[PDB]
Amino acid sequence: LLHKRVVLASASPRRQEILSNAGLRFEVVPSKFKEKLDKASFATPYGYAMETAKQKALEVANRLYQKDLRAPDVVIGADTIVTVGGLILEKPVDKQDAYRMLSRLSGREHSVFTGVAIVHCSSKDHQLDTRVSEFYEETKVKFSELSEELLWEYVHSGEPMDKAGGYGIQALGGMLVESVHGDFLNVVGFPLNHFCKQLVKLYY
Amino acid sequence: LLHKRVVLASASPRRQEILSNAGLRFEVVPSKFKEKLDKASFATPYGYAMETAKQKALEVANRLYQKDLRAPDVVIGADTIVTVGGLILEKPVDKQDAYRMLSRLSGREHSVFTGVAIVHCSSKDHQLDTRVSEFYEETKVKFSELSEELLWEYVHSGEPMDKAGGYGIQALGGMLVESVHGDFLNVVGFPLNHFCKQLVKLYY
Ligand SMILES: [Cl-]
Ligand SMILES: [Cl-]
Ligand SMILES: [Cl-]
Ligand SMILES: [Cl-]
Ligand SMILES: [Cl-]
Repeated sequence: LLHKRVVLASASPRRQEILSNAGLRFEVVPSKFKEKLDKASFATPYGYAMETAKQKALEVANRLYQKDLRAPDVVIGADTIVTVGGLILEKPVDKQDAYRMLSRLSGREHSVFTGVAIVHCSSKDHQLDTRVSEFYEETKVKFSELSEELLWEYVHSGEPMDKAGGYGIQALGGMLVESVHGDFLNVVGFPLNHFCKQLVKLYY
Repeated sequence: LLHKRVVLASASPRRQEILSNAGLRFEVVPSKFKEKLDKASFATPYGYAMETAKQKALEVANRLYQKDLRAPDVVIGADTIVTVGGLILEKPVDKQDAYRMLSRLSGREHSVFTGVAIVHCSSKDHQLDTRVSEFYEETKVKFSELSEELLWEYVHSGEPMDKAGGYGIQALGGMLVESVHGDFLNVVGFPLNHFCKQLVKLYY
């Protein structure tokens, strides 16, 4: 990825921060794909997460090529979801979502999945040809038992709004999260170590 | 505890980061009790950390009291230690020492213990009277097998010098930490979740 044009198809600042801290230089182009994929159409939660990441990266890759006839070398897509009791939780639409989300997560152990799509692009015969490599990472997170008072003070904090499941593991969410089991950067929004292992296999 | 005077008996920036982000208003008064306790005098590594956290907070309490003869209401002390194969790792003494702790932790799993002492004070009868609550938190951490040029470049960073085991969690772009099993903020240096639950048992 040394001399290649890397595009990250997500406006999530925590994702950019993770990849910026790792040394990766990239362009930020948020995707216009809106995640209305039928969740019931997938066998596993991480299947829905990986396919969503694929579609977000492909929409960005095609929009860019259609705009100025240049194929970006790599487009990276990602989608972070939360599963508790088999149900899929994404980012809240408001607070009545965020509160009921944290209401469901209170006192249980849930799974965080991030599906990642690495899209290699090239242009051939006036068409954008794409090679997609998908992977996911799972991290188990355990919430403490949360009173409806602290549930509400955290709902209100503005924190839950653009986080999967309506919470983070830094800042105010540390009063909610009791333990983390697995890759913690996966919970923030990006599985960095798995992402690195996927690069060396795609090249060596 | 919403109208009291709170003091953090530690100079670690991450420790004040975690509690400031939680909404706690407090003063930072570094303790001048040095972590010189006899390890062989304890049965467990967490007993050592808790007592070390205890004396460090008790030193600040006495120092604040002898200066003003009015007690700070609550003094918080903490001591983070790392154990790998039974050996206790604390803050390193120079760059080659931190280099050594990283290469022993490289590629394998270790334990992170943070003992915390909450010292309730009162100065009503013209004397410092204390009542201390001790607890600890354990998190298992696994490191990647990272290259050596990278570990010494992390050592010449100055980053390992103020941290137990010679590492922060953002070490090497977030690539050093492979996985986490237990409280996440415990690895950063303060078990915030356990700390808030310890406050509710002290008051209600
Ligand atoms: Cl499903
Ligand atoms: Cl896991
Ligand atoms: Cl709690
Ligand atoms: Cl002991
Ligand atoms: Cl011991």
